[PDB]
Amino acid sequence: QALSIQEGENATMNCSYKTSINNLQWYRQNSGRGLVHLILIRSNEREKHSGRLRVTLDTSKKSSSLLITASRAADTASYFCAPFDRGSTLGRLYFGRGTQLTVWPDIQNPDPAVYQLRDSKSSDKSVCLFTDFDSQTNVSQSKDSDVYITDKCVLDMRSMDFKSNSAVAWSNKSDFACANAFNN
Amino acid sequence: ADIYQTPRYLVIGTGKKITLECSQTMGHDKMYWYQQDPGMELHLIHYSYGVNSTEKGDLSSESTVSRIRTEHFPLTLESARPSHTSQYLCASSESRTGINYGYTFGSGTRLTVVEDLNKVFPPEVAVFEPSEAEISHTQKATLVCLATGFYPDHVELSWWVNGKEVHSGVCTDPQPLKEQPALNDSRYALSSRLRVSATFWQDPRNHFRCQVQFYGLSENDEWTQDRAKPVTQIVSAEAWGRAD
Repeated sequence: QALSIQEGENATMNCSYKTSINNLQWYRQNSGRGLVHLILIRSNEREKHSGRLRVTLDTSKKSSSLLITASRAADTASYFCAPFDRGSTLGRLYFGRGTQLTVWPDIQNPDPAVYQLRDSKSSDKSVCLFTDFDSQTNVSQSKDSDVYITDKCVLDMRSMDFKSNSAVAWSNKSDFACANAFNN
Repeated sequence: ADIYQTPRYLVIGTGKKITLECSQTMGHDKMYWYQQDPGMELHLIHYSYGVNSTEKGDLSSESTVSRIRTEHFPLTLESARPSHTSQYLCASSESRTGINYGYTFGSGTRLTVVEDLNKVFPPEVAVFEPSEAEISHTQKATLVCLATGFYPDHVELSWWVNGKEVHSGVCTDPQPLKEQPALNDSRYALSSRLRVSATFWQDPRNHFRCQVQFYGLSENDEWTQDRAKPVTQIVSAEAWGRAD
């Protein structure tokens, strides 16, 4: 259900609920911690905008959709759907499952490369760096429990108007060469 | 004007009393406690309509809430068990209309209760120097920091160039990975990256420190083992630019 897109592309998050309501809300969770309120749609409403946020709702099927237009790296988060029903006094707001959105940039000049970097402390430990690859490249998890490979990671060097992706791989095996770690 | 909860992280043993603080200065009447597992879903455990109102939620835990002042909504766990390991999120709201409703949220406390304290381990930290092959072909230098063998989950990694923290050119894994995925009590690893210009790394007078802040045992938590007590602590590795 997770969702990876290129920045400037669009994103449709869907959501479904059981017992009918009078008010539906969307939130985003930042870095698996704090939630922030995004938009709110009444029971007698079809559509709403809040700049780049576009929300639809139907009480006919009990489902909702949020559209983000012209996406940014800052949109990366996890999106929660949240129904609100109450018998006047209370106001129990419930939360849905959640949908991870990652938004990646466009790499200007890809230069895919894998390097071995050695430990500053006199030891024999080393890591592998797969770096400077374009944003439609797959980093495959290892099919070898002795080999650890991280997920992808975008770093920004603003002073140079430059970005790059990376992933790291290391092992505990003896003589471990980077020459094949990663190989898709 | 925000909504603050303390502490950000907590690891304790079983059978201990926990109080999670939550305060707000916006002056709202309604406050809420939500719990969220590494399952992914949010669940309502407590809410208050105001001072002298406390109410059980959707799913019943063994915890208690108190509301003696509009600002504070503390939450107590009288005895801790591993069953309690989760994230606890505090929220608030208003009762007047005009951009009506929606909750404000704290940042949460991430709590882990451990059965066996001998499972707790601080991280080892190492800094790997940028490849000279990279420098040659790219005129940039990428430092990698690696924190290994820690348990439980709760760390915060940062970079320090010449004594000041930096954010430009840094990337850190969104989440730790499990060193032994099939084990309940598996220890974790985490990597970071810091990219600078080659001329900067090649200045022998620059100084680089990867710092890992670890949340762990408390000063007094019992401990009868030979390794040093895995208390909350900071573990660093450092490296110097190499004139070339």
